[PDB]
Amino acid sequence: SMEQVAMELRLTELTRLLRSVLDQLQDKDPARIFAQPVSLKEVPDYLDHIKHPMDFATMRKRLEAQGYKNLHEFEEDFDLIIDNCMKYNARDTVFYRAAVRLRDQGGVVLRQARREVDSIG
Repeated sequence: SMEQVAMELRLTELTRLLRSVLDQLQDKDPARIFAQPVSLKEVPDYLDHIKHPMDFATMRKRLEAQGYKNLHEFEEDFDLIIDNCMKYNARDTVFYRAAVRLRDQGGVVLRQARREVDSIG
């Protein structure tokens, strides 16, 4: 149907916007602490601590399959990246501190992304 096609075009356009948001968020992590999944070879107990792991590579895979239906879904995944790190790692670690900086800096980007997703429908 033409309606299905139109809905597909909206999903595609959202996907393009989310790809730029994701690039911008990832630049706020120049150390690449959140680039890849936590390794179960190197943190074998990780899943006893953290139930829903998340990282930028896993977000990127989801995005390229047009797997985010809306910005809320994408923000949930970004928040897991930050929130997992701040529970697993102590306050006085380079990891926790990197999460805090990513949160603070990413908040700016997400604030305007919310306006762009509303604005352009």
